Amino acid sequence: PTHLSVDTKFKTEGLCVDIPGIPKDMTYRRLISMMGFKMNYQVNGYPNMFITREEAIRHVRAWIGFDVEGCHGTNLPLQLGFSTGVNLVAVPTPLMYKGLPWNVVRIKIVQMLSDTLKNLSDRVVFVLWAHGFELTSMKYFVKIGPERTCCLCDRRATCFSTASDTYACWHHSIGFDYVYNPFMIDVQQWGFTGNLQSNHDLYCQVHGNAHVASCDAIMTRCLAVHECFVKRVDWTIEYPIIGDELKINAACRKVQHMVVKAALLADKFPVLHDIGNPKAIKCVPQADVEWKFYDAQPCSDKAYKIEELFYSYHSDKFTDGVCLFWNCNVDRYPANSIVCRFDTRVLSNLNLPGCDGGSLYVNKHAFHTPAFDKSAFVNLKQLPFFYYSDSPCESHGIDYVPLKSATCITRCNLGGAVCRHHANEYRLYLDAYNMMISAGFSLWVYKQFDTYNLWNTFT
Ligand SMILES: C[C@@]1(NC(=O)C2CC2)CCS(=O)(=O)C1
Ligand SMILES: [Zn+2]
Ligand SMILES: [Zn+2]
Ligand SMILES: [Zn+2]
Repeated sequence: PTHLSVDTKFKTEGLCVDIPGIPKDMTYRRLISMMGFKMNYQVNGYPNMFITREEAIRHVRAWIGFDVEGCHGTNLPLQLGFSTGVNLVAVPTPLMYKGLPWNVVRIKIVQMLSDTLKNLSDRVVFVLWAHGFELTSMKYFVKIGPERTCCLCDRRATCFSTASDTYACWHHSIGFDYVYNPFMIDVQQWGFTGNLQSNHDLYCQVHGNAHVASCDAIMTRCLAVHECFVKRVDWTIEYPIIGDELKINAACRKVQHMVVKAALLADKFPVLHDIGNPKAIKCVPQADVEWKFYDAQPCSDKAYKIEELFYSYHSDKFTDGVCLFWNCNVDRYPANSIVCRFDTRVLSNLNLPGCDGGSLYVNKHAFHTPAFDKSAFVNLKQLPFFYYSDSPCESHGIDYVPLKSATCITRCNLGGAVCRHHANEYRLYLDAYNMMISAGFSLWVYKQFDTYNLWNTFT
């Protein structure tokens, strides 16, 4: 059992207002046929247009909410809405486009999906709250058949062109008119009571209902993300490398070691309370400090309340020394903290839109993160960039321009002239730092933190 059997039953109650008389007894095999598609007993990689919840979770980067609302059915214009915010009007003859025939609408759909998905996934998964019109509109822009490869590269084909009779992936589909072998899932099959809005609004207040198809498309995908990444969590699912994952993760480790080491050297805290990932390792193994760990898994719904993490009777005295919250999202950090907090508003191919202001950050594993909130940092200040090193000044073993910087905290810079080794290491660190910030991470520190206290750690 890897794919969804076409012989699986499909509940049709949600479809009977657009499709009156629809049989209660229905399989995906009969539904696909009713949608105007012929599967021809083909064992060529595409067993079903519909996929399981587990297959959908593995392809969350491909998710595109899709809704169709009757503007006035083959006789009336249809409003096609996508979770990208696009509304297209198709005539049978928050962006809102005027009514156009299907032969031009389908070209826009291919362009939109290709621009949205080329850097995210090798496919598309239409996320539906199926009522009928969305399923019966698919024949006007979708073509199915055996799994194919792109005409210009090795990637799987996602588009088809009637002008050239060729197939393309999302990167090579300019001018293509059909979506080829898309996938889809109907959220209504998961067992819900009530309409889309009532279920969506239970968990999210950030997506309103402006009564347009793209609003329903957005709410549908948001509800699906809530069910699959908020109420249910699975950190055993791996996701392919699509960007700077490895550089970002390595940069995160370098910056954490740098910041914690310098905070310990500058303020000499006798104890450090490391709150977060139960599999955390000491980021500064040589530090003298008493290192105490507290287990908290990544919160995917609401940020942890500091009163629940710290209180109910451990060192007990979290007020002693410093608290390290490295990606441990809390409502309000104590004043004696070192914090790394992911900013959910960041635009990147790793960061997908999420539920109730939160975002779905996908880097090796999927992590739904509660909405970024500036008020969590009221007791702290932004951590300024700096590079600190106590290593000997020695080159060992890429051409040079001498480094001049007030933030290169080294013996050579104290002495008046940055050495080649510390200049190379400073530039590498600055690159790793900028990589982590641009990925969406934000750094915060206790107000007394001052890099001026680091200069006397070389004597
Ligand atoms: C003829 C069919 N396809 C087309 O319309 C091609 C794009 C022109 C109908 C739906 S199918 O089952 O994919 C075969
Ligand atoms: Zn290609
Ligand atoms: Zn929502
Ligand atoms: Zn040096």
